[PDB]
Amino acid sequence: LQKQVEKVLRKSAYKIVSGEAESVEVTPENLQDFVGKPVFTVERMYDVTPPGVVMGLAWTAM
Amino acid sequence: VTSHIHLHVPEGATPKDGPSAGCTIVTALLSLAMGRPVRQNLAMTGEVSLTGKILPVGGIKE
Repeated sequence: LQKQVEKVLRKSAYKIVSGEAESVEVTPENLQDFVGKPVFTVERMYDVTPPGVVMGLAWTAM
Repeated sequence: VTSHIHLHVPEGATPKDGPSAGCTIVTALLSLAMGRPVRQNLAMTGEVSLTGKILPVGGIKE
């Protein structure tokens, strides 16, 4: 999240200097052209679990 | 089900991107099961999930 917000702020600064826009009022419609399209679209692997597959919670290193 | 098989996967791929070849392997075996050559001029990459779902992979541009 820090990386993405930094990217958006960097592009806002570039547009303020180069684009000459006085200020950036970021909205989701605008967001698409700053960060691009969303990498994550589906929350889980399986929206519906077929037979023999079950989701389980794991406590990993991170 | 009953045939000892040897497969050669050329090296060069970084291990993190190695599972992206898994999908390929599947069809390869399927072809060798029915002797139908894979359609020419076809590329394919992806990670199999033991049930059929294909996971995203990196290095799509390269």
